[PDB]
Amino acid sequence: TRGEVAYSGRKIWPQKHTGRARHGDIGAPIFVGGGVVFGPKPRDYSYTLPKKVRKKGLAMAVADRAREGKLLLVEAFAGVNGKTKEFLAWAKEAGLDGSESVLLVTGNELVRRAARNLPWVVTLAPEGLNVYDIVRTERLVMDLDAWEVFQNRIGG
Amino acid sequence: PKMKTHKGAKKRVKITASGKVVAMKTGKRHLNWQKSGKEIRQKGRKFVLAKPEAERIKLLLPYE
Amino acid sequence: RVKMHVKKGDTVLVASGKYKGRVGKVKEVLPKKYAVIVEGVNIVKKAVRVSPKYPQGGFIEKEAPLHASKVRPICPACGKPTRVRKKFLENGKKIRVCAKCGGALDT
RNA sequence: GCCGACCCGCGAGGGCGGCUGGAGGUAAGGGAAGUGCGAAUGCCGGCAUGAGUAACGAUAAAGAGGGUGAGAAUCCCUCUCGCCGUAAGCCCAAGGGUUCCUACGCAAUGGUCGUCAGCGUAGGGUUAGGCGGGACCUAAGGUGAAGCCGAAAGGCGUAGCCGAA
RNA sequence: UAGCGGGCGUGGAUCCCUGGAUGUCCGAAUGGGGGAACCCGGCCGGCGGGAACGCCGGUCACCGCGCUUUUUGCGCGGGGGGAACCUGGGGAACUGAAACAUCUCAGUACCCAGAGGAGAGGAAAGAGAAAUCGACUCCCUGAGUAGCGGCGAGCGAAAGGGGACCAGCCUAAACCGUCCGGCUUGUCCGGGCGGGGUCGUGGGGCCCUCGGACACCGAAUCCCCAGCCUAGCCGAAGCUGUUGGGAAGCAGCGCCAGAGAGGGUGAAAGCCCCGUAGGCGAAAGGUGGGGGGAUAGGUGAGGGUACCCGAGUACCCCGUGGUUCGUGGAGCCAUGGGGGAAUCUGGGCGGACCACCGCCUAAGGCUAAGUACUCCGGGUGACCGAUAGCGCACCAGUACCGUGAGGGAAAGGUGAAAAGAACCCCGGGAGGGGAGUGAAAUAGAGCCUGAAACCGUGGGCUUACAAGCAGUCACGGCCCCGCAAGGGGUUGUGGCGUGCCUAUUGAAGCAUGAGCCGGCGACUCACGGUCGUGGGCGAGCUUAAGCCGUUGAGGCGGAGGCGUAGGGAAACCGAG
Repeated sequence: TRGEVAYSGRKIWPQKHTGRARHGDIGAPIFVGGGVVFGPKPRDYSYTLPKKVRKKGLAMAVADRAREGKLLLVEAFAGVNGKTKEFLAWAKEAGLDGSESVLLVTGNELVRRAARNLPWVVTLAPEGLNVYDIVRTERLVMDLDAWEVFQNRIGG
Repeated sequence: PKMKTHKGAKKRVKITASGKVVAMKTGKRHLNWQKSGKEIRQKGRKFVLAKPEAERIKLLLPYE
Repeated sequence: RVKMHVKKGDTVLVASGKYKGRVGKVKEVLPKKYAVIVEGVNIVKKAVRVSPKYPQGGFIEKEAPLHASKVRPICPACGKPTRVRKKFLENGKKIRVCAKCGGALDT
């Protein structure tokens, strides 16, 4: 701001017998780098969201996908090993082309890795769910680990 | 952040369990002598209202 | 330290912009500014006609500095990425299924 | 950005076209704000207004000839002319630090010009056993071992010490 | 920073990474001077044919500590630097209650000195009412309650409890020897030493009965190993056609992936390149109880005693300050002064005090953690983008300004690479004119864009009978677009026509600011309530810190707050 200027409190002008305007110390927003006023700061955008309604949304989100019928929870996979070929062939198994999205859901280190580089395979897993993620994406790939995750998440 | 909440007002007022700003009469001490029980019983209590709503914004947090 | 590009000092092929699709001579590497040149940008430079080092009419040039990431490795095969190898005596870099890199001096 | 005699909105504005320009842009659905100028004798910036006008810095003054160079009353070489001489001549202390000296140079600075410099680029120059100051002296004064005192800082301060035209 | 130039690299160079030499003089400066980089010497060696001059190397400051026969010294340390974070001796005023002296900013700036990656504190002479808790810092909440006040503005506890974190040992005095001086040689005044012991259910000293012990707690102490920091290393996968100066683009076919993070490349690239995901490494200097060892050390009953158990202290009174506490019944507690004990029958609180009753051990110390801050470093952004962002994107804490203190700036762009325009023409050059060059030469050397203000060239149109907020309306004349009708704009004739903004009951005003034009430019942030509302739950709604988790990843966590009953000053009653 206008007080934390790398200058001083020097009131150079008098007030009376001068010429042009009337000013205190150089530090004022009426000049150059002279501190601005009320603007941008390294602040904090944050607040609270009641679990109930919040988790309503959680359920509701996957529920909205459960309102279009775009999900699947495979047990064991053909692409268990974190290599691309097998996982793609298995994507052909489940019925997945090459222009979609993979908020997958599922919890398997192997799976997440191979599916991390593959372009349209943004990959999501369950210990940290997200409803933004499902709205923007589309494929609850699943193990019931993530579904059982849903259960104790929205229990009530 | 945490503000004062003023206890002068609190130490001389009492709203009616909602927001109807109500209290005590004004004008004792320097009367008496020349009168009777008339204004005596009548000094008892008071109503208070209208601008005491602004006064109701004055007090704030505690309610009480 | 930290100038480990992908070039050394011999011969390689070209895919640039000026004359994209040629090949590189001995390849004078100078400097660490990624400037590289073989016979590439053979334009024409001035230089005054003065009697000293210059003829009565000074107006000629040849090879001229150029960008480094404009070329690709090769070997007795075609021209593929150079993957390195421990010779357990020295250390060079073979080629996809095939071979040669610095293997002209007992490598 | 430029230009517009075309399209759209009651409007701020939105679209299309060509030239300039050469590597970005960012819908619809949303959102986060240094966000909208024309003034504040605004901060700044650029540039005009008077304006070919007042002035070229003490009313002691130049002339020619010749020379140089693209360019001369403006520099220079000699003939000629006036002004000072308690100073307007010479020195020292002071201060300024290459300004010096020379070859060249005018784009600046010079209150025009300038081949000229006191400016410029580069080189080259400042010699002490005797001058002058330091390997000698103190004065006012200061610092300061000691000492007195101050909450802190430090004040006060003997012997000593730096100290001068 | 180009160069001349003459030299070094697979008998392995620049180079970074490590240690060491070098480290001249100034600099707390330090022999001693002293105006900052100069000068003067006592001393040991060295050099000059070297005594007389000079340098080379060695030395030479002050305060605080123990030994040193007071001796000379020997060993020790010391000062001065520092952005903010912490502690202390003192210490303002601006302002604020719209006045002003108490109350306020404020113990904030300031001065000095100190201390450390932490500081500070810490084992209860504690809370305060639980006959209950159980060392210290931070947080949240208790609660803005309690409580203070020209009862004015305003100032603000802790206990509670839920979290971050958890660490515990000694002294003095008693007491037992031992060494040294004195001396009223005493069975003595003390002190240099060692063991003795540390208490709040009171402990122990010492003396006697138990049996008093290998083991046992094991360090904050020493010793290591794994692991971290300052050079590096492997690295998935593409080939052709094409517009062009350049393709990566659009197309064909093929591939890569623990790698689609980004940057480069003449442009927009997973597949060309540093690298990414992942995986891997150190001789040198430093880091580490995590695993471990050992070491320092620390662990047991009872009788009698009765020795001690912190002295100008505790305690009283006057002058004090903190604590929410302003003179209040003021308690505790920190101390200017005067006064002045005790040894567990010892003494500090429970808000004067008395009583009771609980609480509790002073007047001698120490202790990691958690906590804070940000110059330097990495991380990384609904952060800015050459008047912004630091005043500094560049030879900026620099040009310039004050005697100095101090004030302090303005300022980024050719290309992809200089290929930076050779040869020639006007000139004295400066600048141009042909060239070459590159896609591009209004990309040509201050070189992306290049508005307007402001200054100019030709030409198309008007204006010399004219009275003016210069504009607008009808018409016409002219020049150029339009096939048509139309239209540009030039402005002769007439109808009309009292500047912009401020301040005013009221202005074109001779009450005011403005040269023009360009830009930076002013209603905001966490929370605190209030009305509304779009939603959730609805007699129920909701978490704080903080914890597992994230590589832009969620979840959790009942401490606490409120709504449900109000009312009485209270005691208390109670839909009364």
